[PDB]
Amino acid sequence: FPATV
Amino acid sequence: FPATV
Amino acid sequence: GAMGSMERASLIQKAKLAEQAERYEDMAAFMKGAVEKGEELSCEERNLLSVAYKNVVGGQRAAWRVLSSIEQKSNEEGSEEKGPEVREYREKVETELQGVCDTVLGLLDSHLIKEAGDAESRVFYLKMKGDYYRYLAEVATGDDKKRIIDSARSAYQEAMDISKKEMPPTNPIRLGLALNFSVFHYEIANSPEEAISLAKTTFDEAMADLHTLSEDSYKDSTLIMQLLRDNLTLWT
Amino acid sequence: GAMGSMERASLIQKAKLAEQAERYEDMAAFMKGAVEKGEELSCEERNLLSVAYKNVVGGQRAAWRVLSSIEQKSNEEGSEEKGPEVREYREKVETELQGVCDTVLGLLDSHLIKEAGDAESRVFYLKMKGDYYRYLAEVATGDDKKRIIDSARSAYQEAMDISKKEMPPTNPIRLGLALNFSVFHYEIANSPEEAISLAKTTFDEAMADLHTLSEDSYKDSTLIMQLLRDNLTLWT
Ligand SMILES: *CC(=O)Nc1ccc(-c2nc3ccccn3c2Nc2c(C)cc(O)cc2C)cc1
Ligand SMILES: *CC(=O)Nc1ccc(-c2nc3ccccn3c2Nc2c(C)cc(O)cc2C)cc1
Ligand SMILES: [Ca+2]
Ligand SMILES: [Ca+2]
Ligand SMILES: [Ca+2]
Ligand SMILES: [Ca+2]
Ligand SMILES: [Ca+2]
Ligand SMILES: [Ca+2]
Ligand SMILES: [Ca+2]
Ligand SMILES: [Ca+2]
Ligand SMILES: [Cl-]
Ligand SMILES: [Cl-]
Ligand SMILES: [Mg+2]
Ligand SMILES: [Mg+2]
Ligand SMILES: [Mg+2]
Ligand SMILES: [Mg+2]
Repeated sequence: FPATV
Repeated sequence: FPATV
Repeated sequence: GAMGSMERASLIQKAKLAEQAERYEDMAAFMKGAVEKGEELSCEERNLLSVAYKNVVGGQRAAWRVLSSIEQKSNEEGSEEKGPEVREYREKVETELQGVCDTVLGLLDSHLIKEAGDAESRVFYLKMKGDYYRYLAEVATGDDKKRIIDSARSAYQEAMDISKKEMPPTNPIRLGLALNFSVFHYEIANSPEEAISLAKTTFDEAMADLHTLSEDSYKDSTLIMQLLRDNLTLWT
Repeated sequence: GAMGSMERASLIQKAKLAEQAERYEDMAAFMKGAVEKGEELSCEERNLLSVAYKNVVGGQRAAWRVLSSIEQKSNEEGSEEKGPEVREYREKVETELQGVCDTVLGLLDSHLIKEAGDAESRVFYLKMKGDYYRYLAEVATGDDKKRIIDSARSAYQEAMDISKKEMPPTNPIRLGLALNFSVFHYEIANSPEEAISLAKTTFDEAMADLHTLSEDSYKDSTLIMQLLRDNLTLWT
């Protein structure tokens, strides 16, 4: 999965 | 802490 | 509400204790109670709210993905019929997840966003609105899926517009918003080119503004810039 | 009970799904429902029950320790008064932990232990009884602390007596029981010499019986033997 904050 | 199972 | 009898300051104090104890459900309940006192939240308090719910929904999303994968495998050719239990349990977790999202969106709508006038607060809350609609979109399969996606898009876009006008390109809130909206494009809106363009432009415009920053601000901004780079590396 | 309408087999199936999804509270609720159907549990089912509650109470114990440490520091000389919140929240977590222990002990008493006649099942359940009284003892500070400790001791001792008569010294249940009773001696009963003696004798008697085992049984037994060695290394 891609990075989120 | 010591090991328990 | 069960937190109605507890002082605002005590709820904040206990949210911080819950974080230390990795008790994120408790942390979220304390912060919900704090929001429902009706006063605006400080920067620190906004971040307590976000950390709490991010951790709760993060765990639900991870569980939902495990169960969805099992369910998908069950509907492949040659898979033995095991009954309704996988679907039921995936639905149970999904309903819980949707409930948490609805809770967060409810707090934002009643009345955090409408009282947020400073860019830092308003962008933060609109990013949250986009995020929690995005989580609803991840599990949506019905007649309202398009509307859920558009709700996420709209919230992110309003946040983007404010952030570009009112914040420097290195501002961590602005950077994190762009990171997440880029992921929305890639994973939800079937728009990988938009995702890549946004991540690249955001990274490059931040790079050009790093020279203005203190050592500590530089550290904060470059950390998020690396996440943009990580996604670009994954996608290209 | 909320699980009263769900089939036993469906509860077991969903406990396994919950484990895969790391949803241990759900797993425990499913297994409680399965126990309350009133039928005895198979080996696999007993292990599902234990895994679920071990994970739930394990998280509570970790949180309680964090909060207890903060509370202890607050009562040192020179510490600023912060009000009742640390104590309150530690008490909240403690009460939840005690509730889970009471739930497990309730299942054992109604009626898992009394229907368990085979050594493998009876020892397993009596070990569980000792363990959950031990967890109650960890947080006990009142008039009943001695009785709680004695309840743990008594359950462990009955399990030990059966295990020594009915199981080989390499049996994993026997080994795990001895490991945990040794920890009880060290951490709860203020009996480090007894703890060390038990761990050493258990290890040595298992070592002497390894020659009787298959490759797979050898792997299982040596894994637990290493835990005994690890504790001995910590304590000597
Ligand atoms: C006042 C305010 O909101 N300031 C703020 C909040 C959050 C961050 C932040 N710093 C780091 C470092 C590593 C990973 C994540 N984060 C965050 N998280 C967010 C970011 C980057 C952006 C938004 O919009 C929200 C959050 C929670 C820095 C400064
Ligand atoms: C039928 C039965 O109960 N058999 C059984 C249960 C549990 C184990 C076991 N194997 C391993 C390996 C590494 C760490 C822990 N464990 C366990 N756990 C237990 C042990 C060793 C002893 C007792 O009494 C209970 C448990 C849950 C092996 C065989
Ligand atoms: Ca088949
Ligand atoms: Ca089935
Ligand atoms: Ca659904
Ligand atoms: Ca305002
Ligand atoms: Ca002072
Ligand atoms: Ca206080
Ligand atoms: Ca208490
Ligand atoms: Ca029986
Ligand atoms: Cl279910
Ligand atoms: Cl509390
Ligand atoms: Mg007040
Ligand atoms: Mg644009
Ligand atoms: Mg039936
Ligand atoms: Mg003895």
